[PDB]
Amino acid sequence: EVKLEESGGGLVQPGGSMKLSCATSGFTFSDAWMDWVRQSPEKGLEWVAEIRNKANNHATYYAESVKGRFTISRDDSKRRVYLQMNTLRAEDTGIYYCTGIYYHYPWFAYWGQGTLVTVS
Amino acid sequence: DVVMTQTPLSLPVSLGNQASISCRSSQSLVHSNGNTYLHWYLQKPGQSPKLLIYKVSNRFSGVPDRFSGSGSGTDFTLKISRVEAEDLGVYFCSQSTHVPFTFGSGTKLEIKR
Repeated sequence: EVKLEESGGGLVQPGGSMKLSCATSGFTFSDAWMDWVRQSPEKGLEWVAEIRNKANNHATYYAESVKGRFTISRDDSKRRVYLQMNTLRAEDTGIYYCTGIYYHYPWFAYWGQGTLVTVS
Repeated sequence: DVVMTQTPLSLPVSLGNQASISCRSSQSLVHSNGNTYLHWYLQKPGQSPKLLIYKVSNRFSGVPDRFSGSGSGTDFTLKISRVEAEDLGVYFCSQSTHVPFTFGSGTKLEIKR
């Protein structure tokens, strides 16, 4: 069974910072490209960040709107992925999901429950 | 990025009716491998989007045959036959042919009397 679970969401002040975590199991994490997607009340569902596997230099990619403020990272031995958010904006309010590329489907087939980030 | 649009935003029906959702992309969703990566998710209140139909027409685990997906290129349709209460929610189409993956704005399937 593929399992993903986000944590770390909450109420934060504009300009503030917040770190989200995602615990995973049930697929080969070393191969996986991992992702954060948010459901913002302004844009709806939108991809935020991607981190490639070790064999592709753990390379990171970001939506233009968060590039420079957000950092996506991974721990392969823990099989976790993280999103450090800095200089948070009203725009960033929303439900944050971790997902990625694994199992038999090369798209976001399995998502976590989502964690709510509210920028006051 | 590829823009995905759904018609309508809100889709009121009667229980037992057929409902059909339109999903259009700003770009062909045919990948270079010749396959089309247009998917549908269903989301219930307070929950995550759950994969419903993948690659136009394939039913995900546990999804009943009342759900049928069709279409090609830039124009796609989800047909929900004989709507039941368990089908209510917000349906999203999404493309994963092109990077970044993008999502339609959603369609709320709801009962009106």
